[PDB]
Amino acid sequence: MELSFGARAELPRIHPVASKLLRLMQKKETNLCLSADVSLARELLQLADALGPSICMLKTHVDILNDFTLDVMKELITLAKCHEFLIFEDRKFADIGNTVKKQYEGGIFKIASWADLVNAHVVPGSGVVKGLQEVGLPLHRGCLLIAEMSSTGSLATGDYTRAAVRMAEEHSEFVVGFISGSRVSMKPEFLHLTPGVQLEAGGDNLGQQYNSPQEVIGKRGSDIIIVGRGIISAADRLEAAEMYRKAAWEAYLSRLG
Amino acid sequence: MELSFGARAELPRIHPVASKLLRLMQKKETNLCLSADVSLARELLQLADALGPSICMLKTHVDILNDFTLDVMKELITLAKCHEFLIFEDRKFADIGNTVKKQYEGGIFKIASWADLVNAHVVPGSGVVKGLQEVGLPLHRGCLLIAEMSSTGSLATGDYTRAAVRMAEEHSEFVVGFISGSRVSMKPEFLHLTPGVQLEAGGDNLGQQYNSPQEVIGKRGSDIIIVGRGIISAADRLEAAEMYRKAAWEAYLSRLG
Ligand SMILES: Cc1cn([C@@H]2O[C@H](COP(=O)(O)O)[C@@H](O)[C@H]2O)c(=O)[nH]c1=O
Ligand SMILES: Cc1cn([C@@H]2O[C@H](COP(=O)(O)O)[C@@H](O)[C@H]2O)c(=O)[nH]c1=O
Repeated sequence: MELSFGARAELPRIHPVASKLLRLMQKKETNLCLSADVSLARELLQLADALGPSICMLKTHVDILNDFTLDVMKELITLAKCHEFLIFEDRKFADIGNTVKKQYEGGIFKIASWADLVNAHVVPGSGVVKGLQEVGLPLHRGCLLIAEMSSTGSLATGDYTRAAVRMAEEHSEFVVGFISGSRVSMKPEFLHLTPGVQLEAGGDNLGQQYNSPQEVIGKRGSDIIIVGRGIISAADRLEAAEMYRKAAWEAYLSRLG
Repeated sequence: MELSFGARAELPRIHPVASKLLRLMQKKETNLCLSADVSLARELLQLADALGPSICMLKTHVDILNDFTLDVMKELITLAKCHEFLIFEDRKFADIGNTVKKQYEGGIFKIASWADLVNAHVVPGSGVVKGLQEVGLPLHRGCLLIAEMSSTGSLATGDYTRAAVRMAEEHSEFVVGFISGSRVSMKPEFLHLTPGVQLEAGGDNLGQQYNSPQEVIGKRGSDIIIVGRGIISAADRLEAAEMYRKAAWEAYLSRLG
């Protein structure tokens, strides 16, 4: 029983953040997350504004913005609200709960104040999620757990991936899904977001491996494609994003019937 | 069979950063790394100045500083040079090489400009090291790989730990050791730093587990203890740091003979 994004948004155990995401994916016909790996706030905001209508999510690495300020993130929130997409900071929290709680709430980035979604590696055990969730629950935030990775030599396989799935299931009041290369949970309440995506076959020179939208959404059963250089390196980033959106969207439609 | 810190600093394959660290550990009779998990730059610099004589290393989480600026790291360097300790930013790089390279050099933190040491998780595969190396080698830096973690439910065990050791030994131009709970490499050129250390048994309420300096250095074979709250929460932080220094140092001496 493969359900549309809109119906999954109505599932009994759905987290509010995931429901909001799934509703806008259905409304806008996009399951594309732009990975805005840029070093200038001006470029980040110009990309968010021009590509907002094409994306369900904008993934940030605020630690590579040379001119980060909280005012930049306020402007980004305004665009996310205007164009209707979630903001996902790819922070990869990956330490004991006492530390990650401080990294999520505090410091100069104050990630919890502007990020709808964050992610975490599961290697430290569930305390990483327990620490994050203390901050995220009053703020109605959600978290994605990295169950699989797209890079060569990834150790996020086998029992490690199963441990991520179990951890997500155990913390479903905060964890809304996974970073993975394929469907890893059979529960339709969880989102699957897949990086390592490009239209053409290949990789990079530092261990990144790419698969196509049709492969990851259609055959591997993921929900959302995360695309950075496949868009950001094009001259016309809008046309590139539209190519990726149509690819991922039609791949999703094909598995409904 | 076991070599003093001073003799390890002279080994043919020793990395310069490890050598520099080992030499100052011997000179100052300290194998204590202070974990300065604080929210204010003022507190970071006051602790570095007051406790610098007692430590071989100061471990930072710059992303928890509410008022981070590069001028704070310039002042920290001056203290590190004066008191002779290394600066270890506990960044936990943990993604594909192309991303971590930018995170290490760029953004607001400019970590490579001031951190003698950083660490990385090995879950992405060796690309995480290859990316960091492109920034750290020109800047004469070292990196620690997280082979084991101190937290309940850690997945950094078994084959994962072995994969970390192999990764380190194959990138010895840049990787100088590990975050681990024990000796994980038999090569004396590599340093073992162990967090989760307190004098008394216990843990915290978010999955941290503690072992004593004598257990970690003496029976488990590690080189350096990383201590945060055990010192920072003490009324007399200098006396606490001295207690941890003497404990770890004597356990190291005992192991030698
Ligand atoms: C957890 C995870 C994250 N990213 C992130 O996804 C984006 C992929 O970008 P690109 O499409 O340019 O390779 C980058 O921001 C990267 O750090 C991956 O590529 N793979 C992963 O397994
Ligand atoms: C990789 C790793 C890091 N830290 C860090 O070591 C310090 C431990 O501090 P405390 O002594 O306050 O528990 C913290 O900064 C924490 O994030 C651990 O505790 N355990 C780990 O496995």
